[PDB]
Amino acid sequence: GAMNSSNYAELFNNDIKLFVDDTNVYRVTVHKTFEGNVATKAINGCIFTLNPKTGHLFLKIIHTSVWAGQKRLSQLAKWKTAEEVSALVRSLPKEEQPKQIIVTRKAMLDPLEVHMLDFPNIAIRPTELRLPFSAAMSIDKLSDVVMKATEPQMVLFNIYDDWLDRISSYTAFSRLTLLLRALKTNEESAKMILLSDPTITIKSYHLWPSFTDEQWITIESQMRDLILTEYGRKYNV
Amino acid sequence: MNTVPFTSAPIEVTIGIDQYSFNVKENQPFHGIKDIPIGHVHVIHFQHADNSSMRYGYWFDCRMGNFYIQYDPKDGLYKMMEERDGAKFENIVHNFKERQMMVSYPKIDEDDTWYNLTEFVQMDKIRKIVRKDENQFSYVDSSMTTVQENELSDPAHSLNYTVINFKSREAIRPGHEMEDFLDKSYYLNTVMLQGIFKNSSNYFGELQFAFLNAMFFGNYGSSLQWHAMIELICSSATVPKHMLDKLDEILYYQIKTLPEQYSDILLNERVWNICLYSSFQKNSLHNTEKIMENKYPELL
Ligand SMILES: CCOC(=O)N(C)c1ccc(N)cc1
Repeated sequence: GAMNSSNYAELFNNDIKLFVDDTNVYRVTVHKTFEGNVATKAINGCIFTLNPKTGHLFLKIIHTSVWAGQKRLSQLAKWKTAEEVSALVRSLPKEEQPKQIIVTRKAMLDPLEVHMLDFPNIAIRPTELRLPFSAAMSIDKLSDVVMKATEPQMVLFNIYDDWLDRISSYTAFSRLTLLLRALKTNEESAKMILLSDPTITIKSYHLWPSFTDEQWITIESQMRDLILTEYGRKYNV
Repeated sequence: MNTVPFTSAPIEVTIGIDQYSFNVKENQPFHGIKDIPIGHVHVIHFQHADNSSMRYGYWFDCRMGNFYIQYDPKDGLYKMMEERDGAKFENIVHNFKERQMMVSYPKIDEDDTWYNLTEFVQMDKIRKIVRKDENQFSYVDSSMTTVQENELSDPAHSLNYTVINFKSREAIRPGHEMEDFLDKSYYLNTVMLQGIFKNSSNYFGELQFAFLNAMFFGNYGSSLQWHAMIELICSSATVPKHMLDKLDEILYYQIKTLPEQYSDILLNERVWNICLYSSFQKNSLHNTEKIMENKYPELL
């Protein structure tokens, strides 16, 4: 059923599973028109589909042309997401297909279930985890590929860079969710923490800086401090 | 008019005949029901006084044979049987009528209730939902499960209603997922009406039979089927106007007949609120909406 803190180690067992986050599929700016009404302008979005054990990220870029002349876009976006996840599963070899797809928002359950009727043995599950995957577009190289896209595109990333050479997938997922939560909570400060030291760089083939083990401990502590600082600011604590 | 004689009434029992009911005492001189209107199916049903969990009955059409009731002390129930000897049957009925040992089917002349509840119900269609081909009448009880209930256990004793499942490949055309899930018209008109039922009359017949089984026997699966067949229509953007108008009449008379005190066990809040206020057909069921709001405003 639902995925929560009790069964958290299940994320890192050997059953292939994917998280699907649709928050960034349909993205708009809201603005006034010449006549003083309000209108939206869509901007490119993306589906965030992640294997939490391996770090493999299937980033389907959603180009604004898919909304042209369509109605009820927030509803359509869920179904487009489900359509694209279904198409990804069908494109994968059988031995790579997931056994479970965990959606971060419960409104994705019916669209994905309906698109996956042909796969009765793939479980479609919600989660009680509050996962900060909306902040994916705060990762500069992901935001760049999404905003530069001129057409629908799928781009493959490993969101853990090379961390699994040194740490477990449990720990890598914990590091990722801490980084994304920090970027969600105070993006400017989080990015300052990550890039403050010029001598630590991001490899061409990576998303995050090349921190040593001890530097990651420092960075992780600074991110926890940021989150706690912002909590105190928010709630006057 | 036709007659269902009883050999005897050895156990105290509440007997239903269609929407009517009456109590018979243990070993009372009761020998059946006369003046049953020809032209309709009927249902004769039972709830034992000493054991309210015994809820069962028989659907029958007096045009199809001569039927009587006899209590079986081994199986502990009133059984319907057919009498093939016509003159024997007539002779039995006449004796019981002359001695005034029968209750009269108490139909008011102004009263179309039973026709309105069974307009589309045919005995031949009942015998396909309830499979026991050696009898011309059909036994139903409180606990019988449906084919769909059995997929989610004795198959011979099941209610073979048409399976309706909105998240099934039958309901959803590949490539039309959003369309078919948000607008059930394909599933209603092509799959169900053109494909399985062949016409709206058979669809309404099954809907009406499900309602009656749920109400008269407290059958849960029947209640589920009735609601699913309502929701399939209401959740379709494209429905023939004659079907919408007829559904409004069908549902009005069902809501009118429902005991006021059984609304918590016979009406699904989600389905009715969705059908009356959110669905494509939210403005198409004027008579049903008016009786629901005046009779069961709590549910809504
Ligand atoms: C015996 C009275 O109950 C009913 O008449 N119905 C249809 C019903 C309602 C709910 C359940 N679970 C089972 C049966």
